[PDB]
Amino acid sequence: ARGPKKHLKRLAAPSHWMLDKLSGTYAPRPSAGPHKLRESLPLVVFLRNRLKYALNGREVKAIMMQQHVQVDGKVRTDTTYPAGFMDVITLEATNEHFRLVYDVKGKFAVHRISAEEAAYKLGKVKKVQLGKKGVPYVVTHDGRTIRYPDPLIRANDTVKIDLATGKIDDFIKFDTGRLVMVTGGRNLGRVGVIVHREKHEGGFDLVHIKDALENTFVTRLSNVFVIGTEAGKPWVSLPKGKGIKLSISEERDRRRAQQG
Amino acid sequence: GISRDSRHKRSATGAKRAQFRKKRKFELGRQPANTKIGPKRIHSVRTRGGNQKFRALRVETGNFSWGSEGVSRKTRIAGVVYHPSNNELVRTNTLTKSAVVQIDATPFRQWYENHYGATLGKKKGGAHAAHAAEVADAKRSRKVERKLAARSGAAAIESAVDSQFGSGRLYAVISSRPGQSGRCDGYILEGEELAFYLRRLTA
Amino acid sequence: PRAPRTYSKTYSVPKRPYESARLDAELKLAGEYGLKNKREIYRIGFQLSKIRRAARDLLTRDEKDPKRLFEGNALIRRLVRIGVLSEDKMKLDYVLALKPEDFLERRLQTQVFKLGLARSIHHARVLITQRHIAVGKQIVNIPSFTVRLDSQKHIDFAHNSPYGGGRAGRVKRKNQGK
RNA sequence: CCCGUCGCUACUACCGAUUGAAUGGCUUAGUGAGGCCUCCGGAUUGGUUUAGGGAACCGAGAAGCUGGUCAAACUUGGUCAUUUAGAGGAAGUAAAAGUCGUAACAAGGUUUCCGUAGGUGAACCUGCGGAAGGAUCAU
RNA sequence: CGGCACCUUACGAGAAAUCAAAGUCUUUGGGUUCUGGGGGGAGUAUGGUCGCAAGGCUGAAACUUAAAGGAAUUGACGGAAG
RNA sequence: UAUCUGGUUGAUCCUGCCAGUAGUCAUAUGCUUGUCUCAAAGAUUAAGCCAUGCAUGUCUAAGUAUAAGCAAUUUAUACAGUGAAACUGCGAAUGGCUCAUUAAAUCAGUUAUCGUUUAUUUGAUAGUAUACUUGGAUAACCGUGGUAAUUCUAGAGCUAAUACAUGCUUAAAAUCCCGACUGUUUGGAAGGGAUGUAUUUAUUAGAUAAAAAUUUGAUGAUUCAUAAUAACUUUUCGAAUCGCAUGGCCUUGUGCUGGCGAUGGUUCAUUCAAAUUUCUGCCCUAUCAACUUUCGAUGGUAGGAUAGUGGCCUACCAUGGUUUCAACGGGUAACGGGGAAUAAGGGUUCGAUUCCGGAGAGGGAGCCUGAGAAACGGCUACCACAUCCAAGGAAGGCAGCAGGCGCGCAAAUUACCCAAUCCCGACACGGGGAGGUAGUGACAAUAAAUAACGAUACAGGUUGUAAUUGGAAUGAGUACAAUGUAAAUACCUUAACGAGGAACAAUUGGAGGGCAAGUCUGGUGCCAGCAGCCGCGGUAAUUCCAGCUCCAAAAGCGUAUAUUAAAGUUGUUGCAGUUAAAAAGCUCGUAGUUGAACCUUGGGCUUGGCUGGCCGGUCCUGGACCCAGCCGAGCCUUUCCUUCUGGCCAGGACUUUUACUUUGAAAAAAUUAGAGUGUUCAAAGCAGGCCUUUGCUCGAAUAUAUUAGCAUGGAAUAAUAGAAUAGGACGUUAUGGUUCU
Repeated sequence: ARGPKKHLKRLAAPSHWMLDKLSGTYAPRPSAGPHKLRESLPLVVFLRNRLKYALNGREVKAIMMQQHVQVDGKVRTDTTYPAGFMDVITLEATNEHFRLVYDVKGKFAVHRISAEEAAYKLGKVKKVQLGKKGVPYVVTHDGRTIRYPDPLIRANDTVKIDLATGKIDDFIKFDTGRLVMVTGGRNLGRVGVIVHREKHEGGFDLVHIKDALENTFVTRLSNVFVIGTEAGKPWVSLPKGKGIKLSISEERDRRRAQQG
Repeated sequence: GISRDSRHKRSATGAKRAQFRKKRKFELGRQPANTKIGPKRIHSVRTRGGNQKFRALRVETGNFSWGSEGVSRKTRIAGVVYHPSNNELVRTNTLTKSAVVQIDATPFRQWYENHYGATLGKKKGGAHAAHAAEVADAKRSRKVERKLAARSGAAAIESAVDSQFGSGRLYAVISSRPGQSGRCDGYILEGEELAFYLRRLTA
Repeated sequence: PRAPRTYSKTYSVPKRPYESARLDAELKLAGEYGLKNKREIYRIGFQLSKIRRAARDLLTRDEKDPKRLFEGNALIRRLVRIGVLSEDKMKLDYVLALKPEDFLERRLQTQVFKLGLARSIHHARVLITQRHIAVGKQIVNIPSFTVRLDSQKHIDFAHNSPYGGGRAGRVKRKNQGK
């Protein structure tokens, strides 16, 4: 209606941001960027609601104006910059290196990684197509365009980005038994290995995955991200839980045992 | 102004639709260019997204092609001799897509003699014989005939197009849309596509 | 604008307005508990009925249902925590065996009476609203404050209360200073 | 116990001459603002710029103009819907049981009721054919 | 076999009279059509439709009212029988 | 809480309604009102009309500064700091309000764009065959002014850019076309043109069943991506731009080179969006049964227009399309949904309104700019109102914030502020009636005061009091102060003041029945009046008018209206139809609804899983064997269970359609249920808890959604199909023959 909206009501924000109902009327609207609005995280949310470094939305802005915040080794000056999956946030003033990866509970877990691990990332290949002058290229999940990839790279695969030169260090082929982290649905955050890919021509293909506790779930191919070539060897430091989804009773029993 | 929305229309059932909303800019229409033949007059139009359409009001020349032997040449366009949609488009010589026109054959005929060495039209009048002789008697190097010798034999084209060259005018069909692109291009009629167009033109 | 703040009622007036069988019973229950009005009975009645309603659904389920389990035990643990359900009555059937008298026995007003800090049950409510009794180290002046089992033993006079080692009140100071 | 004409009062609705009146929507036709496109046009204003005084010819180009297009608004007419007036007419209800009779309830003093057609101050009567919810389960 | 019915009984049903269906209906489900929602106003008005007409079919509202009615009991009454 | 009670009669059992009762995140109103948390609030009737003021502007080191601005002399006589005014750039298309129109429309869930536009963000992408850096205007500024009036502007004098218009700068070959001379059996070649990317044509790549006589990407699917060939273009752009350090090489010439960035820019991708669009689903009405189709209705062909598909429009040609499975028309006290009220269940009523989608800015209509508008806090025109006028003219749009009139049964202060949330800008700095805070507010909801305990005293069965006798406690309020806050008010803490009628006084209705609580006293005397209904009142009124007493609820209690339960009086669950209302006069009959039975059962064997024990092996708890049980399988039984290659997955070739049902994915947040968590409790909220932490640490679930669509396991139940003039099934490698790749 006459143009795009630039506002976001507090209740209209994505549920996984855990924004409180009575803080105010409006919520941070992510800008355009590498990740979709509903599947991303404004930087103002992260430095105020998770890390609690900033007590309000004003204090975060001064943080980024001192050039401390780096997304994937580059400075960002937009408080609402849409950080997303496998994104690396470095706050070298604190000497902290972050990687945004889902916990099993479906939300953005605070996952601290080593300084070396902050120098790469993994991206899901969206399409392989020939660009201008006969130059094939690859689009990753965050919209990165890498020219001259390995000619063996095809769709649904996961590549390793050097995160500095923008080139390809290695990639993981998509196949049976590949370690997978799910990034959508209510199976979001689960980690497992592919069992059988059922092809549905003209529709959505489903990926059958067995969890770490011999738990089987079926999810759409659009939510499937490869993180390791085989079981138990993820290319990134997986957060707490390792994508293992439990019962509510087990969580209560673990809660009962943990503090008492 | 002109709108392409289906709201003002009635449904497949035949029911009139109650007025939903006022007219919308993202679904407007515009006034036909009605391209004629004449001194070139083109008005650029601001369209959606900041893009530009080129309204051709009058054009004289266009890029016309031989698909059979792969030559495209820019040549004058005389006028429309047939339009499939409405026949008054012919009467007032309005240029749109798919119109059948006559264009001067000389820029094409020039390439034929340089490329193949023969002359088109095959007319047996005195002036045509003078043109026919001068082409084949022109000064060339030694190997030039040998290069033209290889192309000999395939230079013999279908009778209907060859007969046209005596009049110096070739039938053509406009391939572009003059009101959209600002050009009036086309290709030369050939084969059964041409012979089907000749059936009614001669009537 | 701002997201709505939800609210909900805590009581329900009975359908039949004047029934001396119910009219005397509510007087009898509140009279010996010193309850202020019938709303405090309508509150116990409504709040207890929904506890049964939660248990009623689970008993329709097949046993070992993890919702019947996880929800069933979670409800029971809360009830035993405040003492309304006996420690040997953890079967989800005794929850249906509850009565208004059980949880009113768990009130701050009731228990300060049975701990002897006030002579009468109405004097028990007076010690509460006049800010004299402290549970733990936090002063509570809510007559209806339900006392948990672990909070049962920590009810005593407030240290700044005149009856608990604090300074004299307004009346004593004015008279003793007159 | 009970029914109906007639009389009084009150209220509700209906029919009703007035080619009634008003309001609103839709729309035929007529006239038709304004914009937009288009066609010329060409106030002035720079020179593709060139010229022994300067003639040009190149570009931008305002008002205006021609034909179109979308079409506001009005006039006329038609239509649909909603309100509202009306002499008079003909009903219904209420009131209290005013006038005349006694139709029904008993075999209600001529058994009643149905359909239909005549008639009559009114209840109603009569014909013809039914029914028993009959005053007969029975010769 | 099919009928038109009749007598007794009530397993059962029903407010009862009664009912071999009016049973197999709070132990509520064979299929299916139609109809009613207190009494009047009223099968009236209006519109439509069928009919030569008489009329048929469809069919309100305003207003008004605490009752109208069904089966049976006792009594009272009868220009009914014994 | 799955509830009934009064009213037809002399009395009875029914049918049936009236009345009673309770709630309403439901309105108004009456009476009354002490506290704390929280908190709706001109929607209803008029999308009726508006006085006043505000509601969108914005500058960094990185666009343009000779303000005749300020300030100091400074690394500076091209400028250098700050910085009004303007040009340029971006935004003003969000936000906020209202719900008039609107009934396959909006909307919902779910699809597609191989049919499209997309500022911004984010990555990628450009050596293309005067240059030491080009021109001419122009604002602000200056000063001649005119109109009464306005965010009206007219001459004149300057001057500037990421504004306006132009314009070279660069590799190496290589290829193609033309091609004089020449070799003379077909080559060599001097000399010319074309090479990047944008536009538009046309033509070619864009391959893939395994042995015998060199490449080629994507898709389920393409004329797809890309490339090339021949050209075409009122020829797109391959930077004449801004800030800081100032380095390195010496051939010491203002020599050659260069780090971090601003801004810009072609195309691609991505992202914030947009626009269409697939399927299934919307209240009442048949006293709406046929509608659409000249002049677009249904389709086709071609074209135009569009960003693009498409009768969106035009020309020509057919006569189509919708409909009793309810089209079309009418009403709507109709924006839709998430949701709300009530509810044992099934349901009924409501949804203007804190979120999402849509529409509108008095009623239409048409456009400028812009990526984005048919925009109204943009314009133009008309209609209707309407403001000033000097009478010539000029200016309007609160269904934004507060506020004023009207209408009504019906609804707040012309307060403060960007501190919190977020948005916009040139952006660490400005703006924001967005948003937040306060004022009014018995819309609702939470918690919760008006007392307590003794001693006498009679009565009284070890104590429950009833009167006259006390000493305490405390907040209602009042206030230092501190906290609270952008600054305040308030809350909480708190010195001092603050209770005997603790006048610091609790009210709202009633007392015949329903329905709780009098046959007490006085007044009236069928009158006044009460009475939801039945009735009470005609001189002892249990019912009016008064007092006393008592009852129900309590800071709350009646009245009116609507609606839900009651109502099994709308009945799918779940009504009734002989006589109470109600079986069509009777047959035929169409759509519809419903339709006899019947097709692999049984047996046998082996095996996996969890219940009870026996084992007990007991810290309730865990093992084979044993008993059964309850499921899952795997084989043989004449055997369904697709079939081959690579070799239970991955690559192929085939399949009667379903209906139904398991599970999965989905069904936004809020709301509901519900986990955990002592907001002092609670309503809430998603916080929090830790021996007091230069930090450690559970969380912030999980259910319900339900129709449509997707996937999946099963084959009873209900259909659907096959082999009768055999045009039937197999020959896997059956024989040939016909052709195609």
